[PDB]
Amino acid sequence: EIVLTQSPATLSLSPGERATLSCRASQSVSTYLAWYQHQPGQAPRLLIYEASNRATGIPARFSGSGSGTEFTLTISSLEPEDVAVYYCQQRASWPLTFGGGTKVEIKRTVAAPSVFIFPPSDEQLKSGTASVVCLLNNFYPREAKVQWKVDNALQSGNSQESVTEQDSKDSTYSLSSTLTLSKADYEKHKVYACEVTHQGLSSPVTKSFNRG
Amino acid sequence: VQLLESGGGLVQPGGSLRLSCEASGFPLRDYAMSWVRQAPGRGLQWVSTIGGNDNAANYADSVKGRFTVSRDNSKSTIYLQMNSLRAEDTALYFCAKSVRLSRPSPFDLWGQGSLVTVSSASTKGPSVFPLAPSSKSTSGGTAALGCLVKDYFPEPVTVSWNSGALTSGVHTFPAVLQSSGLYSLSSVVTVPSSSLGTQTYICNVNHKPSNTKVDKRVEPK
Repeated sequence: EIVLTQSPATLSLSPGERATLSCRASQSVSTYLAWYQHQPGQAPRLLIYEASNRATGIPARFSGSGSGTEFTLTISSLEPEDVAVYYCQQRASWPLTFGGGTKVEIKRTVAAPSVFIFPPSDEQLKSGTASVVCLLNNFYPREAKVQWKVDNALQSGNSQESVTEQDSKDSTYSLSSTLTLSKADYEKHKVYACEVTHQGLSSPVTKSFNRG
Repeated sequence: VQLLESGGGLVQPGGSLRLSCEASGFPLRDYAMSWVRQAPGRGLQWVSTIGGNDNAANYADSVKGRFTVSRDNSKSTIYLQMNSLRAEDTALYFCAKSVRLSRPSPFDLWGQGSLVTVSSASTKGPSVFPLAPSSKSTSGGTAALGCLVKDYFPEPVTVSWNSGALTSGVHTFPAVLQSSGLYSLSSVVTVPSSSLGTQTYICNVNHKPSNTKVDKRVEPK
């Protein structure tokens, strides 16, 4: 097969900046090279074909260049909606192949999380399990430390996090941390607290409730 | 123009499954049609292409002899009939239309994707629990609420709020795989605290592998 290698694997730049994405082929593909955008959970979208031709309806900030074994996709001035993985693809030979993608992240200004804590519902407790949820809403950058304390004891090994994809209009993230305990363990303790450390906060923030 | 895919879901290893892709708004007979898949956490992989006649088919080496691509121009539909499936075949499968008949790409229109999960584990529908907003003298001007969608297999689950009338401020989190082998996710939304006594909030949860449809009202207290 003709192997397509993309670089960099990840690129983080602010709105308004110029982005240059590279695709290298293991042997010549002439100009038989296209570029696709894939935004989270939407269908892929053709951007460029025949190495340099902009597809219908694509904004003018997208352009492509190159031939042979070296190609570039340029976004002349990034917009928040450009958050996506970008792929090159050759049609010079079967099998058709794609590069491994370049993930473009939009580097916005620091935004602190809005933190909320949710007790388990009475309905769930009937089942014998208790889920406690801490939400960090609409923040940037992605890195955040979330610590659970039960009656002021730090918890380890009994929580799982999930993080949304970057928002296509405001470029923030949201994050959930779910602490899972036995009903019997939950009913033994009183104070449940989620402590959040983030670059947008001058000091860590804690949200708490008392069972009852 | 649209490509509408159908056929995804859970299938046993060693089993067979057929995907279909129906064209609307353009004549299928005028274009080469392809299947491209994305395994979890990985990139895009071309699977097969069919040109204008059913005998003009090309395949990835790893599916030759196992998968057959075909077309029915009279029904404006393309098919991928798969056999002898393995875990490596678990993926989001896209159909993709070429700009022309005589060449397989560029791919100028793509379907939304159908998830094929190759596994021996049984289907299980989720339980839905409220994430209730705080409604006290002492809470803030913005309230957060949600639904916890726990213990289901396979993916996916979809969530809407108020039958789709509420979209702004909604975040539906990627699912996490639990130690139990079942998935769980939450969907949250922020709203004005002044609205909590006035406005009903209902999360609409659908898990098609289990024919589960749940509307859960989320209220303070």
